[PDB]
Amino acid sequence: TQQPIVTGTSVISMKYDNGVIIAADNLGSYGSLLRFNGVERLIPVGDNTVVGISGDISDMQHIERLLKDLVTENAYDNPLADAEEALEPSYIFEYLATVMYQRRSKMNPLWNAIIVAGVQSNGDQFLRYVNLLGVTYSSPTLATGFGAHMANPLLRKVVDRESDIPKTTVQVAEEAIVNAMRVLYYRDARSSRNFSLAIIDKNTGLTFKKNLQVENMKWDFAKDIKGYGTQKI
Amino acid sequence: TTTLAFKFQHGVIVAVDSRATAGSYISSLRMNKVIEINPYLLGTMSGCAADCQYWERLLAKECRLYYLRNGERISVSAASKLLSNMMLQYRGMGLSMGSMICGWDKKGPGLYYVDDNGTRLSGQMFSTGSGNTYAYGVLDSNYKWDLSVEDALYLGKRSILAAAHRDAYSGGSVNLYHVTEDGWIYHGNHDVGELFWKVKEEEGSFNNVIG
Amino acid sequence: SDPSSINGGIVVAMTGKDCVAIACDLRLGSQSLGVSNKFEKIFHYGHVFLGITGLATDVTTLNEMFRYKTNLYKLKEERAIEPETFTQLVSSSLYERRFGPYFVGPVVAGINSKSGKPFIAGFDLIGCIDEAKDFIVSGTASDQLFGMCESLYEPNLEPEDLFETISQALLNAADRDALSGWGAVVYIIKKDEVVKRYLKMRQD
Amino acid sequence: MDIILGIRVQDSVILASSKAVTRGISVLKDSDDKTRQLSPHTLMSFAGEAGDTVQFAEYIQANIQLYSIREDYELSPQAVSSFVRQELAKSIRSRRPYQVNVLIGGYDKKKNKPELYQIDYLGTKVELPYGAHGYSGFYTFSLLDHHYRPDMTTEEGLDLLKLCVQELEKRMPMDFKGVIVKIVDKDGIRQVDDF
Amino acid sequence: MDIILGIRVQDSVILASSKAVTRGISVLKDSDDKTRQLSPHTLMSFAGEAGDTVQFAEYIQANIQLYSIREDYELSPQAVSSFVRQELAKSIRSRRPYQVNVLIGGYDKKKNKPELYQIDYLGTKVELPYGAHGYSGFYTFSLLDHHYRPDMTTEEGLDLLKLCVQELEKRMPMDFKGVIVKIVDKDGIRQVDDF
Amino acid sequence: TTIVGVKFNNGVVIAADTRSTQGPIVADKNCAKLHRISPKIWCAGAGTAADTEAVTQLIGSNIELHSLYTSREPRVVSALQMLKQHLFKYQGHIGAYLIVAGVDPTGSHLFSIHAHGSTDVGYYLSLGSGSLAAMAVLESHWKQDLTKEEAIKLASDAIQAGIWNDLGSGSNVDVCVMEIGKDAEYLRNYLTPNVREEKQKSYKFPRGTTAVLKESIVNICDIQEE
Amino acid sequence: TSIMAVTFKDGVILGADSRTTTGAYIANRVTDKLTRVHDKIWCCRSGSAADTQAIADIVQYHLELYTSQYGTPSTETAASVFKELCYENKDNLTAGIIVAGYDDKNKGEVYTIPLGGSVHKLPYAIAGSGSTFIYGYCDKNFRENMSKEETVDFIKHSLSQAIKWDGSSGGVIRMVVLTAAGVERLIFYPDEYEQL
Amino acid sequence: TSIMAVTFKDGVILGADSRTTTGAYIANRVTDKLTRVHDKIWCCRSGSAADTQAIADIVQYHLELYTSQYGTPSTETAASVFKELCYENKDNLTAGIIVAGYDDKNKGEVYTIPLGGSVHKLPYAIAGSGSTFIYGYCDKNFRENMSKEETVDFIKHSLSQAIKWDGSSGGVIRMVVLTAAGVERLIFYPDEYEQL
Amino acid sequence: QFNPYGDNGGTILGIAGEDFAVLAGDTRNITDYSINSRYEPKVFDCGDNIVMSANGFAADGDALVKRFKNSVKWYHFDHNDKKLSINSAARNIQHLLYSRRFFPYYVYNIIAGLDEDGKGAVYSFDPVGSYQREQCRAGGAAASLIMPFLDNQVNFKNQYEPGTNGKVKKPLKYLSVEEVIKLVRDSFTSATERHIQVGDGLEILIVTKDGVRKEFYELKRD
Ligand SMILES: *[C@@]([C])([C][O])[C@](*)(=O)[C]([C]C1=[C][C]=[C][C]=[C]1)[N]C(=O)[C]([C]C1=[C][N]C2=C1[C]=[C][C]=[C]2)[N]C(=O)[C]([C])[N]C(=O)C1=C([C])C2=C([C]1)[C]=[C][C]=[C]2
Ligand SMILES: [Mg+2]
Ligand SMILES: [Mg+2]
Ligand SMILES: [Mg+2]
Ligand SMILES: [Mg+2]
Repeated sequence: TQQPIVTGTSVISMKYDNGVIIAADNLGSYGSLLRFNGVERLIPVGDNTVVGISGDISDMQHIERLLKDLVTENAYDNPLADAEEALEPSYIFEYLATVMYQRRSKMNPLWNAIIVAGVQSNGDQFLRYVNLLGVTYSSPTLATGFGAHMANPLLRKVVDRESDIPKTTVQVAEEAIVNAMRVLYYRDARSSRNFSLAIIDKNTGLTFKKNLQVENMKWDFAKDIKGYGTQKI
Repeated sequence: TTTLAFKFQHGVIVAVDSRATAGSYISSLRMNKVIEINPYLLGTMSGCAADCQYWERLLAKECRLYYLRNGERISVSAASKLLSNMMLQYRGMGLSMGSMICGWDKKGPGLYYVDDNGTRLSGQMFSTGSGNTYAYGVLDSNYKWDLSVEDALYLGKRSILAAAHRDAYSGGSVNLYHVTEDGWIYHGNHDVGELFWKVKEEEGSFNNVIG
Repeated sequence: SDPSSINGGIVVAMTGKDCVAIACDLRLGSQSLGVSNKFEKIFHYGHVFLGITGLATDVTTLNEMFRYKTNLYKLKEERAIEPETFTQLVSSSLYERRFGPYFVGPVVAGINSKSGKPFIAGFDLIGCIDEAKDFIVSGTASDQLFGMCESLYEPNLEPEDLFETISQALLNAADRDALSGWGAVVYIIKKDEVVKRYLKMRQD
Repeated sequence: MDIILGIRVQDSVILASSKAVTRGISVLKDSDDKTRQLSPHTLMSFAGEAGDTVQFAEYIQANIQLYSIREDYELSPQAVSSFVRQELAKSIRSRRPYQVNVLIGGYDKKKNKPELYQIDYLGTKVELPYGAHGYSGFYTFSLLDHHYRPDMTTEEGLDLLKLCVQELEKRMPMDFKGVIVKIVDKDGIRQVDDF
Repeated sequence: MDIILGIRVQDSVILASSKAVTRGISVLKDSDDKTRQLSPHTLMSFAGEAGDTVQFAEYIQANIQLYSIREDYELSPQAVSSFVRQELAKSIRSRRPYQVNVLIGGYDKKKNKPELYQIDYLGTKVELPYGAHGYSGFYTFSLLDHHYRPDMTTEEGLDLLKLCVQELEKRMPMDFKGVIVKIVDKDGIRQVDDF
Repeated sequence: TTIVGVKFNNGVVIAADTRSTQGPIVADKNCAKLHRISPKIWCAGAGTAADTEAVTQLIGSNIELHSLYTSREPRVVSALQMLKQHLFKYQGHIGAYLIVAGVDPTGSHLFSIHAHGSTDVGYYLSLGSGSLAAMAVLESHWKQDLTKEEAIKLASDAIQAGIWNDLGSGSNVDVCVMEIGKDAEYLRNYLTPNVREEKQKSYKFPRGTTAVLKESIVNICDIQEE
Repeated sequence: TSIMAVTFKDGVILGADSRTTTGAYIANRVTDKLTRVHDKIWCCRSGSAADTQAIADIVQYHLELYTSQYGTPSTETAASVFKELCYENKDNLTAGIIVAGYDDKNKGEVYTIPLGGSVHKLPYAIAGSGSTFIYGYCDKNFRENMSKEETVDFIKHSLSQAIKWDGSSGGVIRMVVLTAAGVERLIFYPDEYEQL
Repeated sequence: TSIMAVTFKDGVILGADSRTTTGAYIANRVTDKLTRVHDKIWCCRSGSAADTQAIADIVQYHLELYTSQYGTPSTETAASVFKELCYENKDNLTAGIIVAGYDDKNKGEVYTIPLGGSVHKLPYAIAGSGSTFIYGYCDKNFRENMSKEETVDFIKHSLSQAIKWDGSSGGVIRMVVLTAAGVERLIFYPDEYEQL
Repeated sequence: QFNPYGDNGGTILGIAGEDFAVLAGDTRNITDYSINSRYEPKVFDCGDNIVMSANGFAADGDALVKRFKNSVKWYHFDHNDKKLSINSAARNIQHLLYSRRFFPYYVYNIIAGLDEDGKGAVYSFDPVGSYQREQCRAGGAAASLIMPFLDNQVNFKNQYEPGTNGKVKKPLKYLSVEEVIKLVRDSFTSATERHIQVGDGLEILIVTKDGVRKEFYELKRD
């Protein structure tokens, strides 16, 4: 049993017609202190999977190392390590899910919420969630922390059920994700303007975008707001 | 729950209710609270349902192995003691079990009360569960050694009915058993709803209740 | 310990076609112990019916209180109180004890003598009104009653059909609750006749 | 205190109340009368927290006696029971509630009927053919459910009461030092000196 | 369990132990024998937490019986009491201590003397002319202090023991359902079937 | 509960869902959370349901008497001030979280108020368990100089977000529009996207199915003449 | 919250962020924490919003009544009314208030009233959860008798850093300028102050 | 405690105060918080003195043994050994460590290891109870590729403010300069840094 | 302090027919007042004509099902591809649950299939391993809403024959698969109305001698 110290906030994601998108901000908070501003919380595994992690950063760095070691171990005595016997998103997720549930069962959890986004060998989209309790679920949209409360409602307006996935393009999906990240910046006190975004497409592969910023923000209406009720000046 | 068991001239009667509760919610209307360890051994269940089922079924394994090793049926005294020693291994770990081990052996009919503390008592008459007080009232005033099989079966049945009526956590149906030297004999499942109205009319009891 | 579940009990009310029904169990207990099988939880002030579940002392106390208030209402107004008006009186009376409340779940049922419109309503212990068209439930088997009412109920039922629906809703909910049962009563209410039926049920 | 029982038969009400009073680990008294006559045809037995019981009973007694003198008339058992219930219901929301449970046995001279009322410290009133407070009912109600008839004589009521006390004496871990039994009927209140 | 008494007279040791066994609010048994014969001339009565008492007593019994067979010799009461004390003193610092209090009554055949040892669950041993555990001594020791002589007969010891039980039955709030009395002397152990 | 308030060109609009709960159980599927303080001042409340009603009725009563005393139409700032001072006095023990909106001779107003007595000003607000789902919609689509029709759409869209994505919110959408120089229009059940489907079976019983012991006529009439 | 008040040559300037949180949720991102108790006596509020609003409302009432009887009150007098409320009700309040005002006689004055209800007259004051991160910056960069433009830059840079490090602070930077000329409201948006 | 490490053109400089408290009592006013784990790899310690001393001693042992087998270890390697200890024993430790070292290949590097056992490579780092008060100052005044004298002034001014506001910090300002030239120890007394 | 348990909501329902059995469950997965997924399968085909659902804490539910599926695999290996009978599966599951008596699988488990005589069978478990064969059982969040309805409409409780007035009960006539599915759909539609954790979708697994068939139905998404 522990308590999280340095933490990362929401990770948000969604499926679209040819793949998946995942995003997360670059902040490492120390309680209310916005301590670290250059933290990458999306971690690619090969060219077909991106693991997005929220929660305790020391535990994230530990998981990051397990995944790096997983790639190394899979290549051992494996001539098809960069082909048929390469790591799949489903393999990577189930490994993490196994670890998370074992750790909670020893009453010593990895204090995280993880989303594994990727594309399988057969082109199928993979998107599944796992957390410190070992709880797993899948959905056309997935989000952690505040993202679950604010991002999912916006993303579910684009992909409300399974049949909406083929009708959703990458431009529309990315637009929805970027808008959601702006909304979180407005309303999440533990968020930052700077974020990273990753797209895993079955045709164009893995596109990893760094140093993105929330833009087109509305603040002008603030000038007119005065007092808390009766004050006019 | 309410359970009872008593020795008499023609063996031992065993009667239990069938209710199961999860708080104030009645989770089960008909649960089997007797276990048939062997043709001559019975076990009642009160407390945690899982604990009762697991450990008494494990007792049956151990009583069965006794027969294979010794070519002979285990005594009620020895069977009850094996169970009490199991309870003593998980001492203070939070098991909740109250059972009566009923049977017939070379000493005649045998009846032993056993609980999670490891308590093991020999006796003529026992009753366990939330409604045992109501059952004891009927048993104590109507029990004799000189009871007939027919009257004894009714006493245990009527004693459960008494508890099922008053105790909120007892009811559903009554399961009856009669243990002889030729083995135990099941005497059926009796719905309390139907049994109550029947007894009220025939016996004249429960006058305060309207029907 | 929980005052709302010491004595046990349930009340349910339904609307029908030009009629209403309200029913209750008869049990009163001290937790596991059954004490009385004649503790009726439904009262009437003129043509307005009130069912109350929860702590028995408060049930008794509130009946005596609403009898007090409706009798004065009648002397001054020179007419019997109506269900809509009584509902507001109950809500008002409960909220005046906001920080030391009666541990009850009241249910109002009746027909407006002028409009002829059937009316039911429920409250929380603090006075929040639930003016439902279909049905109202209260008591230790409220979850059970919600399931039964929601599946068995259909609108515009005739009195003799409504009777069967509400009775089965109560009976089967009570049979899945340890703290409810020991008898049951059903009131069938029409604009100028009221029938009261005691049901036969299992006594465990 | 602990055990108080009550039974209403054909033409009377019988109340049985334990004699023991305990303080610490010592039984200070084994002949205590846990009852007060409220009026010539109304008796109230009581059980609860030490000190509160007698104070409450005597306070009720004073109020009913005051009423009797003022009106030159005896209140019905029903009226007395309702007065007592209200006082307890008033008490439960007080700063320091009175922790007293009572049985009220009375003979209504107007209706020519015996009446038994059970009231707990919360103000929970019920009219019953037989009643008890605390754990007493757990042992005794099964016997009463079986043997009780409404046309029983006073003698049959006493015999059924003996059976209840015997069951209590067998299955309770508590030594309550026997009971004092009192009968309430048309002729008033009397004590059974041999029980 | 509750009350266990012991008294050492001229030529014997007398142990009296209650018969009641309670579970919840119900007395399950009123004929329970709270004692084990450790050897032909050594008897141990016991009282404490449910289940632990019998398990401890039977474990001690097995060890002493094992010793008797191995050496073809009966250990002195003093030796047995010391063995029992050590087991309890060992137990009190265990993960889960055995909550058992005992009286050991034995007749030493070598010295031709009766001996009574009182040992509590902590492993606190004392040799006494008379002893008790729990609250039993609070009621009885004043009588024993007054009436006890070391030259008393077995019959006089039983009469003084009756007086102790009568005092317990009067002033305890607890119904312990009488006592089983056993005598330990040169001829061995026997039970007084009428008490 | 999900509630919103949105300002527009010539007025203000509020909206709410219609679900009330007892823990995980739905007590009322068509609750009315839009309350009237005065004809053109409406509020909507989350939290303890009895508190939001009681405090709304009380202030509304005192507002009416104030309006009569001053021969003037009630102002939203008056309701706001009277509410917060009442709630502050009870130090959060009255669990009323409200969105207050209205029009008066001063103009159109929109306030939020919390149970401890703090008030806020805004062009768009949201309260309740579905506030975050609704605010995400408001932050995505709200703009300056909205029309009446755009604001109603934004408001109901924000409530829908709560209905679908928040378990504490559900059923229907209620709306009230308060425009300057007009009567306020209360649009009860403006949207009805959660109608129960037809059941597969009818559970109407045969007459006589239920066992009966006694029957009796209940005398509800008064004592009769002659 | 990040609030500050700074005296300068021509008077005094109050400054504040606009973020109000309920845990990690931003309940209001455009809050006005600069509140008027008199024409040229304003305050900055920190702590419980319910408590600080109730206090400022009561103070505004006292100063309106003071003015009707005795004329325009001093900034010291306004701070005393705040103090009397904060001190005597310290067990039931959580309020950290900075009082700032302009007289023609006394010019620009600043009083800070922390949790206990003590009063401290200062050249400048900082308060709120974000103030901790700028104690060093403000101490190093503050000078007496600065110009209006220098003082605006000082507050802007200071609150910029407080917002940068404190998650409980953010949004826009509001400012109120109190001089003989009158009362000027200022606002500065993220795209301006973030790039400093 | 107030500690910091800053990279610059020629290498890296560690800085720290010298105050150790037991509540409000100053148990040691001349503490040396700059501790050597290798020739040119030093660390700054914050948190439990027992925990941080025990860790630094173990790390020093690991790096001495590393050196005997594999040659001079990198600063990254040293930070990894600190991390592995702080992370795997996080439930029983209270240690906030800043690691700083000089290579000829990698030059000056700084790693900070806060409570949880996470690692963060930075241009400069601040830690300890007094660091809170200089987040704004350090962010505004830090530049990359400063000179030795510029960096010494930056640390001196920064820790001066931390000491000024934090009661848990104080005494002298110790510094350690890590370059190709070697290892230089510096000290600055109150009469020097207080008047800044 | 770390709480190793959680509540993922959901509700399940098992009904045993004369020569068939059904195991139904909603597809909604939740924490507190949020929806995790509108379609997260909860009822699984475990092989050997056995279906299973572990309702409550999803992590423990997935672990148990995973372990039972594994137990079926090793039963084939160890006992010459013998079919695991429903009664044998039930007893095996008891021992899987009780292996964690002191750190329980926080789930209410139900299995369904056919007995060795070809008749419909449902077995139901508590978190610690008490089990028993039943005709009808609802489990999970809205179990208390559904069970009384099933007592009334499946076992005809409190129902008597008109004209007799309580003297003669309604006879216990058997139900067809089409009749059972109607009662299942109405149970979940009613539960969805009054329980906030129930909704989104309903998935039913029907078991006959021919095999395991699936049926899906939409539920209200509010
Ligand atoms: C009386 C009904 C009440 O105590 C009786 O003791 C029964 C005994 C019993 C024995 C064997 C089988 C069934 C019942 N006890 C229970 O019903 C117990 C009481 C209890 C609840 N918690 C608890 C208890 C006792 C001691 C410690 C803690 N109830 C249970 O064990 C609960 C947990 N079980 C169930 O509600 C369910 C069971 C069993 C079951 C369920 C639910 C579903 C499907 C199959 C079995
Ligand atoms: Mg019962
Ligand atoms: Mg001793
Ligand atoms: Mg200092
Ligand atoms: Mg919803």
